[PDB]
Amino acid sequence: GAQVSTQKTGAHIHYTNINYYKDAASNSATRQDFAQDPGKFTEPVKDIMIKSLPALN
Amino acid sequence: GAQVSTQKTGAHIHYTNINYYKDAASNSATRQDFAQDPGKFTEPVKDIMIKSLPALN
Amino acid sequence: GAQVSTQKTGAHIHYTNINYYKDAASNSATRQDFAQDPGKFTEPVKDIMIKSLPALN
Amino acid sequence: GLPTMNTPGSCQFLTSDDFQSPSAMPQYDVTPEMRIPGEVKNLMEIAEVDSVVPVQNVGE
Amino acid sequence: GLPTMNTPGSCQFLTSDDFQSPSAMPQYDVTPEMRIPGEVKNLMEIAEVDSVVPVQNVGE
Amino acid sequence: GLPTMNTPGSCQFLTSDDFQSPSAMPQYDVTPEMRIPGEVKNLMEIAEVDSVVPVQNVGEKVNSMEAYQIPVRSNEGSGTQVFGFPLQPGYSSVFSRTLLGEILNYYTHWSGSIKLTFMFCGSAMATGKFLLAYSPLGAGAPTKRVDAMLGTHVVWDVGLQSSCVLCIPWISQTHYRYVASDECTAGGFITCWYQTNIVVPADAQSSCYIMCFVSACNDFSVRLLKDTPFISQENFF
Amino acid sequence: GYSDRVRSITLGNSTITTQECANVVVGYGVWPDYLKDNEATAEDQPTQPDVATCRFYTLDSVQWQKTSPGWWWKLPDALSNLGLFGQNMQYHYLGRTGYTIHVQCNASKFHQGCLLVVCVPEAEMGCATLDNTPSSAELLGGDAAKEFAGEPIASGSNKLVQRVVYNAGMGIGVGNLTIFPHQWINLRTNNSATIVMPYTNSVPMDNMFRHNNVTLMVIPFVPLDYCPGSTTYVPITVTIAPMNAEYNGLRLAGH
Amino acid sequence: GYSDRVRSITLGNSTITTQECANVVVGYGVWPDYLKDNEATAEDQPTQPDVATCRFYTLDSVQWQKTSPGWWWKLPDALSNLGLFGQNMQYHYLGRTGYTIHVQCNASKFHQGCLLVVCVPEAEM
Amino acid sequence: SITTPEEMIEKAKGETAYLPCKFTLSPEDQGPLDIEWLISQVIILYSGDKIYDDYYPDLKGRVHFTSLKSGDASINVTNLQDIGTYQCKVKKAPGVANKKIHLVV
Amino acid sequence: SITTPEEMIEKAKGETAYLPCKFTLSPEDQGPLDIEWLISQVIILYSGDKIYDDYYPDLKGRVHFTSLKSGDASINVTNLQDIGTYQCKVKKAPGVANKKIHLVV
Amino acid sequence: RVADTVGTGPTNSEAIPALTAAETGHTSQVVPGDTMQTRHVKNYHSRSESTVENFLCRSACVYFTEYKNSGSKRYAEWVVTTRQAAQLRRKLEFFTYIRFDLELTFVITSTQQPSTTQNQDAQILTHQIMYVPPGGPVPDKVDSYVWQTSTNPSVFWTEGNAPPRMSIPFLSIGNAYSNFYDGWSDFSRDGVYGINTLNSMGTLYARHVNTGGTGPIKSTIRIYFKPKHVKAWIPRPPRLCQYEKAKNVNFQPSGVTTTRQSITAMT
Amino acid sequence: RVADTVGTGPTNSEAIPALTAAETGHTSQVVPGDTMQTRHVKNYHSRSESTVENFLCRSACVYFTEYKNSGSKRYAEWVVTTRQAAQLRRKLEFFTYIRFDLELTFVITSTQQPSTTQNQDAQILTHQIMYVPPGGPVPDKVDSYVWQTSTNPSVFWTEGNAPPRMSIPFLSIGNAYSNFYDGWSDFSRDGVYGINTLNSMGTLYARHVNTGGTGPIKSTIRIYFKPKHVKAWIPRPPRLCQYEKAKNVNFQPSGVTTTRQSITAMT
Amino acid sequence: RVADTVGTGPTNSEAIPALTAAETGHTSQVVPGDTMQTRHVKNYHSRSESTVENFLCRSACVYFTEYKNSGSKRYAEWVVTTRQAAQLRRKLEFFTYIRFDLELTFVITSTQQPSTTQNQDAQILTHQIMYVPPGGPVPDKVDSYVWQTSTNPSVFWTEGNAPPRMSIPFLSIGNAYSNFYDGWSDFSRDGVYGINTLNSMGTLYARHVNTGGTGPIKSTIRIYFKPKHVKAWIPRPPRLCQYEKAKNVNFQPSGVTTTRQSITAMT
Repeated sequence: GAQVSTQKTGAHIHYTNINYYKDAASNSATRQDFAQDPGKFTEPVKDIMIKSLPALN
Repeated sequence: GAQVSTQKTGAHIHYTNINYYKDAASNSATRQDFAQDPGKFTEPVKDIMIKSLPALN
Repeated sequence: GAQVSTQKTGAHIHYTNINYYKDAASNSATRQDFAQDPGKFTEPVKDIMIKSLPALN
Repeated sequence: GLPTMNTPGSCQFLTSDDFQSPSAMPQYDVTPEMRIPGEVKNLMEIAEVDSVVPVQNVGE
Repeated sequence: GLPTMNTPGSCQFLTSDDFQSPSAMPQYDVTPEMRIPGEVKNLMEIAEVDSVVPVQNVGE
Repeated sequence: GLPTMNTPGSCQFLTSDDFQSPSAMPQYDVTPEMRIPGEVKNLMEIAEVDSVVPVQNVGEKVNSMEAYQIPVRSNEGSGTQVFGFPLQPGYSSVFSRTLLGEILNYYTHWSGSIKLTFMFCGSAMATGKFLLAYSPLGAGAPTKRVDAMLGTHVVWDVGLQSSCVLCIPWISQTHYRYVASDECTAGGFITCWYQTNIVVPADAQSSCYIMCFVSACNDFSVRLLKDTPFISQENFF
Repeated sequence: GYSDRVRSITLGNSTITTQECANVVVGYGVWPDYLKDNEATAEDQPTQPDVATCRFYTLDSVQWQKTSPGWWWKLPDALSNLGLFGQNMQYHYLGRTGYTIHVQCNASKFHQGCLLVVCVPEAEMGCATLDNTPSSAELLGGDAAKEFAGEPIASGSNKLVQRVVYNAGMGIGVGNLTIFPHQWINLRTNNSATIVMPYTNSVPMDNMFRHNNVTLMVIPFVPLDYCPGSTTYVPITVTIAPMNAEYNGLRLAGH
Repeated sequence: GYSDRVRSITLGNSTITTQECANVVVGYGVWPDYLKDNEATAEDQPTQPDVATCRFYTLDSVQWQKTSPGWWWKLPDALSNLGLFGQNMQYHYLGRTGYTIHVQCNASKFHQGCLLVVCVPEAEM
Repeated sequence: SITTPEEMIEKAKGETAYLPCKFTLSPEDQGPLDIEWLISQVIILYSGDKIYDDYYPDLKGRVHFTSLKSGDASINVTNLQDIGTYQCKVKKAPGVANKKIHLVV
Repeated sequence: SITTPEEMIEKAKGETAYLPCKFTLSPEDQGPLDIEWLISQVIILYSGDKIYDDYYPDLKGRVHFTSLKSGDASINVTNLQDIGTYQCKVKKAPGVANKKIHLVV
Repeated sequence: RVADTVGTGPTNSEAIPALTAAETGHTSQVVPGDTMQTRHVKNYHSRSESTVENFLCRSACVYFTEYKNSGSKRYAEWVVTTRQAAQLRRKLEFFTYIRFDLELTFVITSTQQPSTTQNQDAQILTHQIMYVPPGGPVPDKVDSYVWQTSTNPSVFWTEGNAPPRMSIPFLSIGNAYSNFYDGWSDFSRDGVYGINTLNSMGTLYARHVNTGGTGPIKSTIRIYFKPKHVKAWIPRPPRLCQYEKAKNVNFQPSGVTTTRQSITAMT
Repeated sequence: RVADTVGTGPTNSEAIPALTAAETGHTSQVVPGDTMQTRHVKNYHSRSESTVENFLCRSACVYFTEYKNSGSKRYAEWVVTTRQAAQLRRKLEFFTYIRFDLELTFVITSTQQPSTTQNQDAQILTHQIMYVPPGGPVPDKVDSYVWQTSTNPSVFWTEGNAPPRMSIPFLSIGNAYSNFYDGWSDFSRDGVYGINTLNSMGTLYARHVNTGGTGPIKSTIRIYFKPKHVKAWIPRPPRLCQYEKAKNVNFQPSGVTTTRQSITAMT
Repeated sequence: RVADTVGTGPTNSEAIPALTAAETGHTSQVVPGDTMQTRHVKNYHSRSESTVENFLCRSACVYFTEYKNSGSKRYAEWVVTTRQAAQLRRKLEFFTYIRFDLELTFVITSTQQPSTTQNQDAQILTHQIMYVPPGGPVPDKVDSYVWQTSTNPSVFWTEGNAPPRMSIPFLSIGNAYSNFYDGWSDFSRDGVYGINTLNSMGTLYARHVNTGGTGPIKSTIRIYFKPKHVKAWIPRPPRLCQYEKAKNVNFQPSGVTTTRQSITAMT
């Protein structure tokens, strides 16, 4: 029951991971999580402000 | 997810490689790369010079 | 990419071998080679000498 | 037993390695996660947010 | 890491074991073999060949 | 746990092993590669490129540009030897600091042909004929043009084309010769003679010079990497 | 009919013609081209004059005496003060450009000699005293010969660059230099030599004032020799033409 | 391009190169070849080295003074003492061989002269 | 790091001699800046953002920094007599560089 | 490496005795060439490309190299009286070979 | 695999392969058959060990420093740079630009220094190797807060274990490490000139985690660099003269080549 | 992977991207092309090492304590808390709430203390690290019944072995560790105020299983914390002033920023 | 598997299998049934342990040298050659030509040399084994630049670890190692004559990385050679007389065979 994922390589490869301990708190660090959403902190305004349009009409 | 490649043997065999670390900068040395092109340094002239034909006509 | 071969057992079983190093000069000793041909040293005469027939006619 | 040889670098400690390690307390039922407003997944999202710049950092 | 225990007999040297060991010089292009008359693959082939027997091994 | 026994050779350090090792800094975004003119993938491509050979390495001349020039002149005679050196691209001083020879000093076993390219840098009116000749190992170095005439030779003639190449063949009992000196694998002797005389018209120089280049043919191979004996060090810089 | 010797190179508004020439050496096999977007790193819109800068510039001629050891020109520094190539270099911060080096030295049939026209990337040179590095104006020359000296430069508390010709100032065999794109000027057959050099730097663009990527070295392997009665002053004139100039980061002039 | 003057002849293990040369004269129009069986008269199996003997031998240079009348070389006698061609000639009784004569004499543009390089069969003197 | 580490400055007696020790710091260098001047023994010291006369009898009140952490540590020795090798040792934990100046007259 | 390491050279008194120590070097041998001659104690030495008399009273000015690193280290002892075993020890770091010559009369 | 030779017989033609023009800069591509007669030999030889990767993949020590467990030099501080050594430096120089990953291996060796303290029963030594990235805080004493380790990559190795080996990914702001830099850091062209200006790879700190025992012990740490995944650009002639400094290419003028007896001598 | 730039030509329109209103609290999303001309550059750079997991996954020592094998301090007792150190504490504070698993690693180092007892031939030391969960029995002497180990998780490590490493799952009654707590434990609002009131993670005890030898030996144990599987909520400004205490956020007023020469100075 | 016997009954025929002619050089292929009556016995015996590979695959020490950590002999230099030992040398000689890969194993053993220095508390010894290929630079002192290791294959082994084992691929310019060479290196036929002229396999250097301690320690290194992937050609009679030298086949004349009482004696 081996999980195969791509290795972090340069720009312009696979590695095999098998979970030995059944606790699941012993799993290796989940580094490969490149997900972001700046809307929560940047641009938190209730009404959308198109950058091209004037801000305060 | 094991990669199987031929071993370096004599002239006139397989080995199994599994990438453990996910970083991909920890991979073993890529020795088996026998590719060459002498044109860049040897014979760098813009116009082809056929060896059999006279060089400076 | 594992190679499975019979183990040396008595008369009257399998073992698994995987080549780790890619050099191919690091492979375990090839002991299981039971091939022989005494003709090169024993019986090296150019013309066949049938044992039952007289040697020097 | 499986015949192995320990490569150089074994039995060492590295501050920047991700590996597995047996849990001291097995089968701990972690407290289920909830929704907290403003989860951060990348440091650069925080960098994008505005920050006042002390341009007049003169003297006192 | 994979949890292993070292069985007795580990970290020892045996004069009669066949195993693998990293090559000191990688990717050495060995000199290609040729045909040499009289390859021997088994010691018993040599035993089959005739050999004079010093039956009169008496004194001097 | 999986029961294992550690074979001999464990927990050791080898300078020539390829294996895996955890990265100190994980998930480092390397700087993307670009196109740089002239990528090299094999050392032998560099060996194939021409390199001037200091044939006149005599005395103090190794401390001047006179080391490369080989002197020729119009002398009242014929068969006079122009130069001569052993075929030891690794050990011979003539070849040692050339690009082919210095890269070879980083290895132990060599095999293949050599393209000795001789460029006549004399006047435009000078006409000289030369017997470039390579003698195979076995006998003493040729002392006269007639002795060298027998072995492999090219009668180079000077015209509109200047340079002529003497492609030294790979004659040897062993598939590979030692880069260092050895009686068993003596490479051979390479020499040049005057087929005729370098005749020149009046008001023109009679003392021309010849430059020699070295290169490896497309059948050149090296093996057994070793550290070079030319570099040296006392303490860290 | 056809003839290999004759060749005519036209660039910008100035072209050159060589009756006897050897085949052009195209760098490492890569003809210079503008920075592709797959590998760009400057977000500014680059200015590309393409005629104003890509033209044949003729530097100062130098005499080839029978005692002349050699000469070296830092290509970016050499053109720093000539025309718009110099002006735009002074203004813009980043600068990427290919080169079309062409060295002319014509002599009669009765002269003899041989030059090595080779362009060396990253010609880092060494000072006479081991501890300190050479100063600018000693290492660099503006439209100046920057001649090599055969004698080893005396080593004292100074910043004189080693001009030792048999080392080329880089502590390497001068004969082994051939690895770099090189064309020989053997007086007997070819009076001209042309090397088209691609932009060879580790970074997509670099400041030309900050660093000189390539340096044209002319090293006479065989000295000039002539019988009395022939012309005794045969010069070597170098015409370097930039190609595909691309400049970013417009700022106030200076350095 | 092409040029008639340049020519390169390779034989055995030794080749020659002439920048300026006139077209080769092929004897009487018959390129030399081995003895065909239609006209053989020796029943022994002939030895044919074909590399050991078929190679360019360079004889001794001679000075071309303004007073030099001429020179003559008996081709078989000339090579009698040079290499295997000489050794095999000394051993074997019968000998058949074609020839590839090549005479070199280079002079500057300001010299003048003219030689007649001619091979004469049966030069009974 | 220091510019022109080997230098020979000859100057006539009576006018101030300017001894430059300009230095450039690498990114790896993040340490307290210790600048010490030696003569052939300690003329001046710079530690903790302060300058020390160091009670040198031959050169007391005649030696001062011309400029500082900006990259200049030059000294204008005044009223020369002093002939010797002046060593300037700017100090950083990853690398410490020194410059030797021979002074004449 | 040395040719004929055991040798017995007998020569009459009055003429020079030629004692050969010709040696061949292996490819593995890349070391400073130290050639030392012993008698039964050091007659001559060759280190750093120079020859040493070694102040031997019995044989001073009568012993010299006939030839060198080329492979010859022979000695022509002149005006014999000297009877003993002459040992020539050419030295290389991987292997050092020695040759013993018995001299008579 | 290397190319093989092709058979050839006697030839007589206008075409000349030998006569060429080296002025063009094209090295003649002449095979042995062009100037002689040759047989068809199948060459099975392979240019496998001459590959750039195989050429520079050997582990090679760059610098060894020694730190005592008690005294003035409690910890060792070495700026990372391959220029300190000679063999590896010369190997890398062959290429003007080079792009390689690193596999640092540390060989640490202890030694009981001569002293007079009695009852010297030292416990097993423990060592720490810390890599400070450029611009990072650097330790001043053996026990400063920097040694605690916040984010810098450090390895703790008890003595008697297999030598520590941490791989390093390519670390350069540019697109390739520049072996040679003909440029100044300052636009003005006044200041340091050379490779040192553009190459900063951080600093390495080695210390004793525990004093170890009553008696003084001196620990020698040797650092080994093995380039891997190497790509090299623009080959250059090898350094003929001996290196004199680590931060610059300055050299002492040396003879092009070792001399011989005469121009016809065979030694 | 990071977003790339898009080409733009000269523009002249009523629409203004630069002019905005920062009063709204929306940071303008202005790309470089908006206020100039820019080329189309494909940026292959990746925000991979700026991830929260990669940011805080480095092992970092939090506390080192030293226990002798003979004398007053036979065993070492440290309450678990990441606030004792500075670098890791500051890293974690960036987020008001944080939920991470732990991978504790212990680096233990012994030292023969100076003494006068002769024939000091100590056998290999054996150490025990015991985690007492909050409310659990705590040892008073080095040999109490608590050390026997009933259910608490303890690790026995003989010296010279690879350092012990036990992973800890998230341990908090709430749904996330609170880095900052603006509250009192007491409803009355009288008593301790701060992070200490809500964060109790147990106590750690380290002792010598065997005395080891005749001579006194002092054992230094260093505890390393590496957050893994980290999820962070509500980012907060980094701690500007130096920490003064472990149980509270109390600080000494410090200059907003290091000063420079003038408002136009470039240093 | 070995061939078996075939049954035979009484026979009376002109054909004679026994009577033969040994002058021809053909060893008669006579089975037991030819000269008697025999039963059909299935022989299950296998000639498996008589294989050339099994015959020469045993690890066998070739040479042991001893280097001290302080004194005249700081490092040990041994030219590689299987002729130094007797058992392995004799095993290999059985075949005129042989082509085998090597698996060198080093058994290193230290020893506290008797001395008078007190407080001898030496730290664990570290050793380095370096293989200099022929023509390579060779170390002169224990601390020369050669020991740093540029490209030569060297192994660093701390004492107490499993013995170092590096495999060596076939290393010969010819197509097979020549056990016997009836030839001179010099065409003139004057000089060294024998196996030494054609067999050069480099030199092996062993040294102490660290001095180890105050007291002198002598380190014995034993080198073990085990041929693998062996192919042998032209079998030859085994060496009857005892070896006297390593570089030559010179021998002392010895009796064909140990004598017995009389030609009819049974002892």
